[PDB]
Parts: sequence; C-alpha cells; structure tokens
Amino acid sequence: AKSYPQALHFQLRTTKEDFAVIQRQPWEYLQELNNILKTAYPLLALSLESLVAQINDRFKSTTDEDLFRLINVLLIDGTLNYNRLPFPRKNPKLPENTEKNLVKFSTTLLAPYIRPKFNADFIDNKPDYETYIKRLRYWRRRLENKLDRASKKENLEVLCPHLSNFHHQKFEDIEIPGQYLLNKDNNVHFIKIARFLPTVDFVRGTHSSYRRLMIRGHDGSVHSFAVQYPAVRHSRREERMFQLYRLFNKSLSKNVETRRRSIQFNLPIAIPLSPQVRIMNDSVSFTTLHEIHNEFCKKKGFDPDDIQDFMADKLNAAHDDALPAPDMTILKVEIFNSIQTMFVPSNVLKDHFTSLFTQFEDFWLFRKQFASQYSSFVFMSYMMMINNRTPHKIHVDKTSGNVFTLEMLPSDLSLPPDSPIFHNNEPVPFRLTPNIQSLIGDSALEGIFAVNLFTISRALIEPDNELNTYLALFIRDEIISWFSNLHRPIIENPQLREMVQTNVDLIIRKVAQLGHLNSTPTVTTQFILDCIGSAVSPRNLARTDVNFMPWF
Amino acid sequence: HFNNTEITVRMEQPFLVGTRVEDIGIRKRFMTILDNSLERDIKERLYYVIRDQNWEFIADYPWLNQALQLLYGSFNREKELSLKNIYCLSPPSILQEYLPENAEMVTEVNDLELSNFVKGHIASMQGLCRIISSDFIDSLIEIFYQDPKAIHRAWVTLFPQVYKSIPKNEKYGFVRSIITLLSKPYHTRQISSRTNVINMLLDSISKIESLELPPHLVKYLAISYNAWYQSINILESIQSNTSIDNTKIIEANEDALLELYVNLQEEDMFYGLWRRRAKYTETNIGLSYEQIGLWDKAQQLYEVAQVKARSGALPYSQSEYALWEDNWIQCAEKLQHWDVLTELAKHEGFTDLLLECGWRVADWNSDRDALEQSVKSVMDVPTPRRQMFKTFLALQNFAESRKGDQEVRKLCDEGIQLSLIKWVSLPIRYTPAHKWLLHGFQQYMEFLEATQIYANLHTTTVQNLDSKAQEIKRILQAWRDRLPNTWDDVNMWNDLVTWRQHAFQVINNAYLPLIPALQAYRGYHEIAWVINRFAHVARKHNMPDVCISQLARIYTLPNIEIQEAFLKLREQAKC
Amino acid sequence: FRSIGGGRFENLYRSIKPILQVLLQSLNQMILTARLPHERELYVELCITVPYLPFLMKPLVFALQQYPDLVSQGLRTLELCIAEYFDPIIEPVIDDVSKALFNLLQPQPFNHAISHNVVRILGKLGGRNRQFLKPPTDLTEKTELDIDAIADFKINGMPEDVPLSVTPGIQSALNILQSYKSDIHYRKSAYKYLTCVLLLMTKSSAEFPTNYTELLKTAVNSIKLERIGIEKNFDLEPTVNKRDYSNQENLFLRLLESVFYATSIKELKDDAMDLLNNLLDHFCLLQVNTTLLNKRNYNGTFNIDLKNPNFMLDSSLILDAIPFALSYYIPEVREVGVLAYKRIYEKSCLIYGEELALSHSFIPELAKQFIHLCYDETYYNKRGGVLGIKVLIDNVKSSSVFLKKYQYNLANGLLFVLKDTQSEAPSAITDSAEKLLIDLLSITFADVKEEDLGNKVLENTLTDIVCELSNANPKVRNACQKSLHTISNLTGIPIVKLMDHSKQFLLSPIFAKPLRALPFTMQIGNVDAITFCLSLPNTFLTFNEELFRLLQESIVLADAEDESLSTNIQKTTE
Repeated sequence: AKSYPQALHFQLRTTKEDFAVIQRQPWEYLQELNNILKTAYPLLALSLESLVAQINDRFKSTTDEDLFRLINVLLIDGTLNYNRLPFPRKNPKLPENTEKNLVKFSTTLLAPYIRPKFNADFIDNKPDYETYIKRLRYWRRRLENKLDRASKKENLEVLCPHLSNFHHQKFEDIEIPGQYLLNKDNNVHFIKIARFLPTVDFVRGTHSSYRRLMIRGHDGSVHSFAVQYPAVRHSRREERMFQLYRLFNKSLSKNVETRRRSIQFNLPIAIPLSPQVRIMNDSVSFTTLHEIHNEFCKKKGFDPDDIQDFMADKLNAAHDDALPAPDMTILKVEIFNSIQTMFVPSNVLKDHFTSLFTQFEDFWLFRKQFASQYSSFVFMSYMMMINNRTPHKIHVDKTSGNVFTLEMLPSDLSLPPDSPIFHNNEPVPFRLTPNIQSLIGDSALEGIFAVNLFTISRALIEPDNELNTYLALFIRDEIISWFSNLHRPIIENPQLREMVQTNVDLIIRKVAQLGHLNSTPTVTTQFILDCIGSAVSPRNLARTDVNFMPWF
Repeated sequence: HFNNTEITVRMEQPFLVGTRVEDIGIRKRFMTILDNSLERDIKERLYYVIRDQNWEFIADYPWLNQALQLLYGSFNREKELSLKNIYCLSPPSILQEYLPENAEMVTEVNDLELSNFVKGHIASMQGLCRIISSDFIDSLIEIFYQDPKAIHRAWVTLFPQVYKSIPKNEKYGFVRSIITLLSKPYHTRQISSRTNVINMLLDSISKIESLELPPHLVKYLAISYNAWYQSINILESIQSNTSIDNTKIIEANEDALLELYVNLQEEDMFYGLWRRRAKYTETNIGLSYEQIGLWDKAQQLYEVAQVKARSGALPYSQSEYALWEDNWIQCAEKLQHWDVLTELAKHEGFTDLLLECGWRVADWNSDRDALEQSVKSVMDVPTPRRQMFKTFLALQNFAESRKGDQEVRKLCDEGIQLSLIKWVSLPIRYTPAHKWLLHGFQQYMEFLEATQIYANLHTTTVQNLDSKAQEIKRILQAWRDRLPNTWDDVNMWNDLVTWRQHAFQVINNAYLPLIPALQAYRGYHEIAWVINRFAHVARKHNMPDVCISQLARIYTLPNIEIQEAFLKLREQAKC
Repeated sequence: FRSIGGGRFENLYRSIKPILQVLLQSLNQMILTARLPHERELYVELCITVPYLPFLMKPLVFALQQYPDLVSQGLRTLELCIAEYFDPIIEPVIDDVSKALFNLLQPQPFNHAISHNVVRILGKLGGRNRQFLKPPTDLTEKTELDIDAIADFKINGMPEDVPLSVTPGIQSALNILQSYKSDIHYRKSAYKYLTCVLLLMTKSSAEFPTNYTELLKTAVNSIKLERIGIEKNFDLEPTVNKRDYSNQENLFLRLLESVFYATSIKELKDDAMDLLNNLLDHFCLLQVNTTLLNKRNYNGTFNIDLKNPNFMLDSSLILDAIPFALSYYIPEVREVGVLAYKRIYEKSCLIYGEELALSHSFIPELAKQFIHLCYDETYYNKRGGVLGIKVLIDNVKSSSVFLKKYQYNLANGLLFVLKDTQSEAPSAITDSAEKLLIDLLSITFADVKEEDLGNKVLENTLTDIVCELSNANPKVRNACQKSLHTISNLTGIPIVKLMDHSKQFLLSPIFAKPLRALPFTMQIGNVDAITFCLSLPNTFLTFNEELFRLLQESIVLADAEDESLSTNIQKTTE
C-alpha cells in the first residue's frame, strides 16, 4: 500500500466497497489500506476515483438490453426447467415457482413502458410451456433484430465526455489495468494509458450485451477492454482459477520439452472495478463456438430452435400415446445419429475456418497452434474437475488460434461422507465433440494433443511438490466456498485441513494416471487414448445433457 | 491466313515473347492477332492453354496472363451481370410503400425544380449502370501487367469453374496433360524466388475436388520451388476423400507426405502420421518413446522390433525397416556412442561417416590427408553441412602450418551463400527448419573469427604473452555469450560443444612449444566450461547417465581453479 | 546531418535531441506520405543518423521493412549497440524487427554486402536469437479487400451461367491508382475497372418505380404528422450476419472513397465529377428512406410487431465517406469535399424543405460527424473537421433555428481542435479554428440583448468557455480570452456578467491544492488563468494571500541547484 499502490486499488476498492456494504473489524482493516493508500500518492487515488466513478456511471447500459438479457435468462433457465427433472412430461404447464418469480420480476425491469406489453403476455396464464417458450423465442428474435439496427460505433465524447478529456488531464502516468497479474519481475516496462480512443464499439452477444473501450498506450499499442455492467458474483471464482493456471506457467515454462513446443496456458486477465462491473480484454474479433453454430444454422435455413425442438418432440413422441422405452440411452443414440445425419453434419467448423482464412498456409499454422492450447485447455478442465463446457463458454482466437474460457466454476453431494466439491464429471470426461475432432486432426490429435496432455502432467508433478503448495490454499478457498454457499458454514474446525488434504491427494493422484509410464512397455499415453476413447464415443455422448450440445 | 510456305518458328519464338514488350499498342496488336484466329468453345481453348504453347518461357515472367487471355476472350455479351451475394443497399421502390396508415397522398404537384431533377436520375441510372461483361473484362487485363497478385486471385477463382465442364471420356487426358505441365514440360522453372511462381496452378488444384488422383510425385517434386504449404493441401485432402479401394494411393500419399514433413522437420505432425499409418505396435511404442526425449528405451524397443521383423507377421510396410534403422542411428547420435557406429558407417553410408568425425578426438592430424579423399568425393550436390566440413579442413590446415593458404575467407562465404539458397527454398513463415540454419550462421561467424584467433597467435610468436594477448580474454569471453538456448536439440548442442573443443585443442597443441618457458599464468583448461555446461544442459533434457559419462573428459590438465569444481560437484552431485 | 561524422562539437548537440526525437517520431507514423520519393524516408533517415534510446527502435523497423535504400544504414546502426539490458528495449517490436531481417538475406543479383551484415548480426548473437519469437500471432482473416462477390457470368462453351467471383483485382487496382510513378494508361484503365464493382452494387438500387416522382412529397409531408404505426404482424425474420456485412460495407466504402481520390488525377477529374456528383445526388433521396424508415423509434412506444425491412446497406455511409474519406493529404480533393457538401446541402435543402431540412434531413446527420472528427486523432482528420463545419456555418447562416439548437456541440468540437493538437502539426489548423469559433460565436449571439438571457445553451456555452481558461497550450487560453472579448461587444455587457454564473466553478480547482504539485502545464495554466481575472473592473479581490506567497516563493526559489521539482530531477530532463 505504500510503495506500489496501483497494484492494489482495483481490488481493494471493490472488496472494501462490498464488505463495507453488505457486511465488523474487517472493513475497519480495509479502510486503513485505502487511507494510507490515500495519504501517499493522493492524486493517484483521486485520479483512479475518476475512472472507477465515471466507468460506473456512464456505462449503465440502456433500457432495452436489460430486457434482452432478461428474456434470454428466462429462456436458458426456461428450458433448464423444461428438461431438468420436472416430470416425464405429459402435456406440461408452468409450476407456481415460475409465476411467482416473473410476477416478482416486473419490478426488476424499467418502470414505465414495458409493463402493459410484457404483463399482457404471461398474466393471461396461457403460458403452458408452448406459449411461454415460443413466445420468448419471438421476443428474443424481435429484440435481437432491434439491436441490429442500433449504432455499431458510439462516439465516446457524447457517451462519456470525461474519458475523452482524460488525457489532457495529464499527470502521474496511470498504468494500464491488467498487467500486475502476470509477473514479469522487473516492473519497469509497463505500458501507460496515453489516450482513450473515440468510437466505442457495441457487441451484440448471443446471450448478453456489452461495449468495449479501446485504449492507446504511450508505446503506440491499441488494445481494448470489454466492459460489462452485470457480472454475476461467481466471477471471483473465475478470477481465482485465473490466478491458478497462470501461476503454474512459470515453472511450466522453465521446463525443457514443454518449452520446445511452448504450450503456455493462455487464460485471460480479469480485473474488477466494482462489486458488479469488471473489465477484461475481449479484444477485437475473436468469437465463441456457439456463434459459429448460429452462423452455420442461420446460414442454412434452420435455427438452433429446431434441434431441441426436434429431440424434444421426438423424445416425448416416444413416450406419449406409445411408451416402449428400450431405455433412454439406446433411444438417445438414435436421435443423436438423427441430428448428426440430417442436421449439423460433420466437419462444419473445419468448413468454417478453411473458408475464413485466405492463403491456406495461414490456416495450417492456425491449427498447429489450436491443437496445442486446446490440449492445455483440456488439462485445465481435467484437473480440478470443473463443469460441462457449453460451446458459448469457450472462446477461440481468430488470429493465432488461442483458446480460453469464461465460466471457470469447479462444481457434488452423492457421497455425504467426504461432503465437499471436486467429485466426478458426468458422462464424458471432457469436451472432444466430433465437429472439433474433424478440425483437430486425427494426426495432430495424437502427435500434438496427446503428447501435450502427458507432457503437462509430468512437467507439473516433478519440479518439486508445487501442486501441493499451491492447491492447499487454492482448494481451501473452494472449501470455504462450499460451506458459505449454503447457509451451513459454521464448522471451521481442525477437520478443515485434512479435509483439504484428501482432495489435494485426489487431484495430485488424479493428474498421475495420465502422467507416468510405469514399468512395462506401453505405447505411451494409454490413459489418454483410453479417456479420449471414451470422450468421443457416441454411446457416451448420447447420455449427456442437451445444453452441452454433443452434436456440435 | 492459310499460306504454309513460311516456317512457323516465329509464331513461337518472338510471338509469345511479344507480351513481354512493355508497350501498349504493340502488345494489344499481338494479342488481337492471336485471339482473332483461334476457336471459341472454351473447353477446346482450355486444351490449347495446356496442349499448345510449347515455348518454355524459361525463367522470366508469369505466362498465365496470356492464359487468362486465351480463356477470357470467350465470354458472352450479357448486359446485366446480376450481383448475387451481397444483399444490396436500401431499395428506391419497395422501401417507399411502407406506410398505409395516414393518407398524406400528394396528388401530382410535380411543378418545381424537382420536375427538372427526379426524371434526370431515371434517364441517368438506366444508362449509368448498363454493365456489359466484355467491357468489365477489358479493364481488368491491365491490372495484371502492373502487378502479379491479381493473376493469382483470378486464376484460383477461374480454373475450378471452367473445369466444371470437363466431362468424362476427356478426364484422364486432361489429368495426363496437366501432369506433363506441372513437373516435366522438358523444362526446369527457376522462374523466380519466393514470389508467385507455380502456386497459381498449384493452389487451384486443391480447389478442384479431385482431378489429382494419379501422380503424387509431381505433387512432391514441386518443393525445390516455393509451395511447401500449398501442396499439403493436395496430400491431406485424400484422407478426407479416399475409400478402402486402392490403398497404395493412400500409403503413397502418407509416406511422401511424411518426407515432406521430414524436409520441414517439424516432428509433431510426423509421429502422429506414423502411428495412425503404421502396422506393427513397436513403431507406436518406439516413436512414442522418442517424442518425449527417451531415446534409450526407443533404442531398446527398436532392437525388439528387428527381431520381431522379417517373419510371418505383417510385412512392416517396407519402410518401417528404414524407420527403425534411421531412428536407430538418430537415437544413437543423441546421447553418446560416437565410437560404436563407426564401422557401420564403413560398410555402408558414405555420406554418414563425415557426420561421425567426433570420435573422442580433437587433433585429426593422424588422418589430416585421409579425410578429403572422401570430402572431395562428397561435395557433389553440396549442402552447408558438407561445405562446413570442407571449410573445416582448410580451417585446420591453416592452423597446422604457419600462414597456410588463407583460402577460407573466400571458401566460407559461398558456405554462407548455399545456406541462404536453402533459406530461400524454405517458405517465409518461421519454420523450425530455419532453426538449424540460424545455428549454421552461428558457426560461420565462428569459422572466420577462428581465422582471427590463432592467426593472431601464430603471428604472435613475439613472446609477449600474458601482457599483450588480452584478446583471448575479450573474444573468448565473447565465446561465452552465444550459448544457445537450453531447449534447442541435443544434436546441435554436442555439435557446438565438440567443435568448439576442436578450437580449444588448436589453442592447446598450437601452444606446445610455448609451454616450458614459464610453466602470469596462461594455461587455458577451459574445456571444462563446455563440459560442465553441456553436462547441465545434458541433464535438463533427459539422460542422467550421459552427463555422468560427459564428466569423463574432465580428468586432463587439472580443471579445478575458479568455479569449475563448484558446479562440477554441484551438477555431478545434484544429478 | 549528411556532412559531419567524427566531429567533436556535438557535445553541444545534446540539449535538443529528445525534443527532436519526440518531434520526429510523433509525425513519422502519420505523415502519409506524398508522391513517393523520399518522404517518410526523410524522417527515418533523420532519426537514425543523429549523434537512452527506446525511441530509435520505432523508425528503425521502417528502414528495414519498406525501404530498399535505408537498409545498410539501419543495419550499421543495428550492430553497434551490440550490453545486458538491451532485450527489454527492442522487446515490443522483435516480431517486426526479426521479421524484417528475414526478408533481406536472399541469393540473387541482390547485394552481397548487406546480407553478410545480416548473417553477422544473426551470428554475433546466437542465444539472443530465437528465444523471443513464439508461434505466430498475426494471421490474415480474409479482410477488407479480400472478400469475393460472386456475380453471374456467361462463358460461350457452357450451357448454364457459371457463377464466378467478380472482384479478383480490387487490392491490386486500388494499389495502382494511389501509386504515383505509373503510366496513365494502366491507372486510367484501373479507374475503368474499379468503379464498375461500385456500379454493380448499386445496380439493384437504380430502378425507380412507376409512380415515384410525386411520392417524395408524400414522404416529406409524412414527417409533419403524428401516430404512424403499422399493421400488427407476427412473421419471422432473417438476421444480422455481422462480419460479412462489415466486409461488404467497408468494401463499398473503399470503392467510393477511391472515386473521391480519383478526382485529383488529370484526364480523370471531369469523369469523376460526373460519376461522383451523380452518386451524391443519388445518395440524398435514400436519406428520406432513412428518415421515415427509422421514424419507428417513435410514433408510439413500442408496437414491437413491425415490418423492419430485411437488413440492407443503410446508405448512411455517406456520413462516413465525406468526413473520414476527405480528410486527405493531396488536398486538391478537399475541393471535392467542399463542392460535395455544398451539393448535398442544395439537394437536401431542395427536395425536403429549407427550415425542416435542418430538423430531419442529411445536414444534422453529417454535421454530427463533423463534430466527431474534432475529437479524433491525426491532424488530417481535424483539418477535415474545421473545414467541414466552416462549410456548415456559411450556408446555415441565415436560415437557421438549427445552429442555436446544436451550438454546444460546435463550440466543444472547435475548442477541442484547439485543446489537444501536437506542436509538430501545422499551425494553420489551430489558427483557422479559433477564428471560426469567433465567426460562429458572433452568429449565435446576435440577438441576446440583455444581461438576463442565460437560459440553457447560453449557460452551458459560457460555462464551457470560461471554465477552461487554464489547461495548457495557450492557443486555447488566448483563444478563450479572445472569444470572451469578441462576444462582449455584440450587445456588450461586462465580462464579469459573462462569468458570474461560472465564477465559482473556476477558482476552487485553483485554490484547492495550494501549488508546488501537478506539473508545469496546469501550474502556468492557473497563474495565467489569473492573468485574465484581475485585468477586468470588479471581481476577485480577497483571500489570495497564500497564492501570492507561494508563487512569489515559487520564483525566489533560485531554481538552479535546489528543489525546484517534485519527482523528476534536473539531471534527467533538460
């Protein structure tokens, strides 16, 4: 707080102004760091209050995108209730929890002018999971097409007039937010904010909406930051995983025969500015996988409505008025092969990228990188067993071929002895969906993917005991997250530390089966050829969920 | 028009040179001679782009502008050219019938300057577009003659579409002709370097969807040119196109595709292609133990593979034999064991044995005249490695006799120039195959600097050592900064270490009469630098037993003095 | 610089070098260029051949990359720096620098001296060589000029009309037209090709319906009416398709911006005025399609059930093809800008009206963009801006309730042109906007006649003007004092009444921190801010005895050889 303090103020601001908002002694500790942080370097403190204050103020988004993300939250949770485990679905209707939630949600919108038009479409009780769902698809389509015809480049001088006049408020050389995260020991070569560019862009996400402000630094480098006004409060866990897989990267970079192919995790930065607003550099023009699916399906005559519509009415067609049920599973193989056969065919993403790059050279050196870091992605999923990977939760870079994810969330209770997190992933071990297998190789899938996924494990188990000394605290905070999520959490007792150690040995043991060639002549990576032998099989992809989207 | 009493030499000899003319009316008169005397059916002109033009047009200029003349001169007189992939801007008509509600309904008040105005558009824009195909073509041709990047972007878009009318019963003839155009038109095309050369006619084949099924060696011989990354299109496409039928096409595509990967010498797209191509498991075990860096167990598993070979099992695909013995030689050369394969280099492998010239020796004066009876008989088709050896023999001959020949500093520089020829053969992206060449440059500026070091001590027989010759401390201190990096490859590390030890032994046995006069203290003993350092980097890859056995040339002249015992016992203990 | 080397006097050539290495490097990325002999090569050749150096690596790439002439000079200044801390200095640009060194080394009738220099650089370091480059970042994404547009064709040997791409040569042709040292047959025959795609993209927007010549007045009187809904419809709709829309739009933008360039070439100017003027009076009647079509943000709250026609190219790119496209550098084309904007002013103020045309037609829609270029970078853009609004203020001089509605945008833009434009930019920009600010300020103040009219735009304009009498760069401060003098004569009230609203929003940042902090630009800004206060009859006469002791102490402090600073030492900056 006395020497460095710009490496403190971003996080001290939001944890002080969250613990001192929703709530004793800790926020009186957090006032001291801000006060002694205020005495030394005062103009740094006030000059950061300008950025935090104005970025909080002027980027309160609009009165149509709250309705957009409101609709789309209602749809992604609506089909989650429609297929979660409600019934065997014999002509369903809405349960009372839904009507209590969205009658309650009328005050969540703006006050004046939605309310006759949206309240005129569910209070009539004609919602029966056929009017409700298809109605929300109509509202999402009209609202999305409303957000086409808005402006793509809002001028900064009329949007937030202070941040254009910022660089002639010219003193003390504010360093760029988001560079004290990775280490780079010398601390004397950071880029400072020279000026904020005009023409703030405007990105219509598939499930949300955000703008990005792009900064010119004094070296002459232009690089952006996606600003997003609602960030859900499990962002912090996504940040702390972003503190973990960058933390391995030094001793993983120092190792030979990792560095020969330079796997280098390449997981993004994320800094806070608020208890609700974080900015992080979703830079120019790199997409998800789900946006490729929308571009293909609407490039075809269909839309992603017709897939879940297709398996929904085929699935319940095999139950209502005729109930054979040979099982769910052998039926799910049949509808899955119907989806691959008649919709969404093979090598759709390969047909995307080989038609997106001119000069095929530029494509080839694409996937030789794309097969590498996806490997360093899949390990990052297999270690510290996270979640399913919905294909709007992973982000491919379109320049080099990098891969990262939002939603780094580590979550069970089927064993109430050994209660906490880091139990199993359901039916497939990770994501190796066939429409990224047809792009990934079958030659790079073994010569690049497998040997990476072995090389990381033996590169991490034997520097010396690093996984223990990191994962002690970095699993411990997930334990405190597991107690503090429920209203249980009062059992901080010396079972805590061995309760950490059993999951520590579960993970360090878990990264060992793919990690050592033991005694005999194996091929090598036989735990990897085994587990990708399971992760690609259609019997195993048929039983998993439908938002996971095993067809693409 | 038909008088064949003149010989037709000059409709071939300057006539096809008549578009090199760099004069407008000249060139247009020659091409209007050609295009007003030939046929019109575009298939029977696409023959006479490939069947005719027997002029080689040796190595000068992209001759496909004239090809695009012989097919662009057969389009039609269409006056619409309806563009159909862009969803054009907001309409004049249909956008102005989107208000039925409030009947404003102006009723013919066209008495203003608008009466002068609006009709003036309709007379204009009906005649302002009027776009015909031929006028659109004839202003694109002069884009070609200024710049050769539009002929490519027009040929790639054209050629797989005129080919869409090449029906069967004329298919194998066009394939059989285009084979004779890509590789052997009795002509070697050294047409340019790094620019547009054959890629126009080599990218577009990949956009065909399968005319290219026979040749596969034509598709490989075009690698002395450009088009590295442009033929991997043609070879990787069959794996997503072939069937079970005619597997010899398939494994032919995989094996010469593999040695395209050998020329590019990336290995991660090589082992996967073997282990999804191979038959025996022991290739998968062996190659999978190579790519981690564990060459000793891959050596052992190949030794298991030969005794399982030549039996009643699968025929080992008649190339895994060479894979086992060539990787046997490689896995030998990585660790140590320079002494073992010397007599195997004698019974076969003439070009091998000059790589086996580090037989724990550092003098070569026992066979100083017995090597260039092989070096001068290997410098047919030279490489910068073999040229580096032929530079090294005179580099040591100048060290043996005082004042020598000084032939090296006009013998080395073609050593650089051949490596730059190989640099230009490789493509423009940083391939790892460039990697060796960088180390190659790092040795050449160590050869010429070699001709500065001991030649400044052959000349310095002045007997003023340890007070004048501080150039040893300066430039030998400069030998400890081109270290190279701790992850490159083991072969080039042992190369740099042993050959720098040849230089050290020149500056030991070239000091052999200078010894008894004093033994301030001069004695070098800094071969322990590359031995303790190479022991550390020979630990950091793999193989602790090697850096144990590479602390074996340390028991010469004492090697104890400043820090050599420190990291000697540090690395030998901590190993 | 090309006439002394080995001269000893250049230890007096040390007081001036960063003040020129800034003032060469803050323009050399941005001058673009002239008719291409020796234009950015001049500034590169200055920054190389001069005598702490993070500066010099930025032009050093430009020598090796584009230029076949500065090669040996950049190599000879690349060798001589080769200790330990050099690797963070070249660090941002290595993937450029070490790319350029791969371009040179090549066997040809190409030189046998500079390539061996490259080999000597790449061999004198061997471990500083390849540990800086990683698998490659910058790839090519079938960008701006790279997309195809597969128009129909007909080839005489085939039955069916084969579709093939209409635009192979739209990179090369547009590279020919800009290129100066070229024969006129290929450049003229590049203009004959390149605009033909521009004519293809408007071809299915050139047909006009049967009863149309009167229907524009039906569109114009539709603006003056309330409650325009539409039929309640429940139909699905195609969607955006973003990065094909952006490629086709920016493509079309490059075509007609290439028309605007193609005006300033002889034996092409008359023809480019024919096609250019015919496009500009074509692209004003589509603007009323943009008016009543995007009148659907009003006339009721939602009526979500709409028609919303099919997501076509809006023809609001003329908004980004006058201002952005004619901030150019040759500036004979800037005549085509003022001619252009006058022509759309007469047609927009012709078919639509003359008092309502400044309410909904094209003139505010592009005057917003002329506001926007005043906040831009790159002084060429500002020179497009102030010229664009001076063609605004001399045609909306008399017929204007407009300019009093959009005043506070215009004074902010014309004060931001002054407020930050670099010193090495030509000073015909910051003295042709102050005068223009006084032209507008004289126009929009000609009817306030008492000391009471300070309602809204008067209040924000005076608060904006007088509350910025500090910052720095005293073209702006003396521009402000000259503005307050020149609007205190048109119904001249005292300056104090032109300040009494904002006399308290000007002194609290002055008296708030005492002084001896917040470096020199705003310090001289506060003191020369209180030039202008005490030079008037009756204001500001108390409580500043601390200010006088701190400025007076800020000169009795003999600034040589003591603490005349806060953080940066006299030995560092000079």
